Amino acid sequence: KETAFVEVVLFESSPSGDYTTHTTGLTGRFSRAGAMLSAEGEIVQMHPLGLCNNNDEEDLYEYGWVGVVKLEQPELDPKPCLTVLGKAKRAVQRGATAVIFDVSENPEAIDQLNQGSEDPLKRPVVYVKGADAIKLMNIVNKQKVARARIQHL
Amino acid sequence: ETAFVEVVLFESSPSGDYTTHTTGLTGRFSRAGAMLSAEGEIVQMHPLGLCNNNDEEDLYEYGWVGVVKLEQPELDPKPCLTVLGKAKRAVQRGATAVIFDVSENPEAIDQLNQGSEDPLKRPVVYVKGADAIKLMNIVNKQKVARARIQHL
Amino acid sequence: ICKGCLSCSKDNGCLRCQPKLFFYLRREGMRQYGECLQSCPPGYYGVRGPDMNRCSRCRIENCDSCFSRDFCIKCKSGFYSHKGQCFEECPEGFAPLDDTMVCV
Amino acid sequence: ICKGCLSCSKDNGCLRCQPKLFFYLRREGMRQYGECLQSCPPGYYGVRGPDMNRCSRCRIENCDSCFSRDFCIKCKSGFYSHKGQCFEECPEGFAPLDDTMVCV
Repeated sequence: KETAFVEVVLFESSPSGDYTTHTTGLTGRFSRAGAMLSAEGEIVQMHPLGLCNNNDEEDLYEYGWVGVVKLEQPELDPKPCLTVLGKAKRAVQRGATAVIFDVSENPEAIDQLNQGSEDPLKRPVVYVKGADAIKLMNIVNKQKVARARIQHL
Repeated sequence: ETAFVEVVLFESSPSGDYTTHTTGLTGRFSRAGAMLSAEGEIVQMHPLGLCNNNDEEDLYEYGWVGVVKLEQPELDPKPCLTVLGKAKRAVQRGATAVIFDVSENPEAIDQLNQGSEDPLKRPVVYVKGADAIKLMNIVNKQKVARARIQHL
Repeated sequence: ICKGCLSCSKDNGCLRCQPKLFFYLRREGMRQYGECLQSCPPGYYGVRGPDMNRCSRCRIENCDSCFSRDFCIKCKSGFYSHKGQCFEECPEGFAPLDDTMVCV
Repeated sequence: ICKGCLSCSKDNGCLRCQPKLFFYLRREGMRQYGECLQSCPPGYYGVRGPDMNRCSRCRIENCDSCFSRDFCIKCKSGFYSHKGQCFEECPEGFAPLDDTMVCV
């Protein structure tokens, strides 16, 4: 597990057309379920039950996005439609340039993710926890939009 | 300092699965901007469309990857801006990275490396040659593409 | 807070619904949070499931809103609504209502 | 596909104009390339400049074609003309001559 430098980027436009941007850094780790590649894209929150095969024609999202998934304590859903891998893989199938798992509730996932070395996806898969997780989620719940930039150094 | 550029075509299906075409190419990371990897939707720019000469210009969506074809410097004798000037203005204007094609103006590479004193936050890349042709082709023909640039 | 909710989280909204109600994944921009709803909104229709009750995508031709898999309510503009289905012109043995997008 | 054009490139279109004409950037998908025009289209206006002639965005609230940065030629429908600006109501310092779509 190499360390994932995740820079969440808030931005303003102004009447003159220009942008100012500032940067929260968080830290996570890349899993073996996905590449050691940096990624960057618009952040989109994916609910956990909202990455499954079962939905036939799910909602459409612009390609090039960043999944952020808040996993819970595993007994809150004991019969999940997929594994963490299956969701990471779905996301990527549906254009995620990368996925950020907030595993705060379920440290178990880290293990599940690196066991999926057999299929390691095109795109990177980051796990984050702790205060670093808090920041991300609050950015999500408060901010209108934002931009994630995941770095592998 | 090598820039490993991926240019990526994408189309959806009805299920919202994405089939992709991916072209790689090589440039160099100019010190006028940062050495960092970056991702974004491609947007070409007219180099004459990159001047701080309009107080109010139209808003692009933050996060784009700019591509600017440089033309022989005789075609604009007294530019609105420097090369450096033009790049910084793309970044100021939302570019998450700037890709320059210095084919017709390779001296710019030197003018660009002038900026290594006060380096921009974002990647400022140069390509040329076949690599530039490959890039421009995609730009000119396709509706959209997404650039992934890696610093390794 | 999160309403109609059995298990719930600050970030994902509703995780399990009270049994009668239907689970709806709503987008408010960047967030997508669970909701527990009585009626699905326009463009959707409720479904009772052993796993859980769920609000599904109204997949049917030229129909803005529907009650079921294949029963329409309001058709999209210029379509005439008869018998739960949407039609281009009103069908043989049927006639469009005055001032209405409805046949007879 | 490269007209009004002194200098012309396959990648950027027009780089300089024949000197009667106004310079413009066409955004066609990812592309931006130059056109040399006699008319700046609706939404824009011409500013004879020392370097070249160019079209600037008319950003006067409620004006179609600008005469200058700060003067309007054509107001949008039902918009009253004064100081070469547009109004839904003619302000103080001008009695609205209705038929003509102006103020006095």
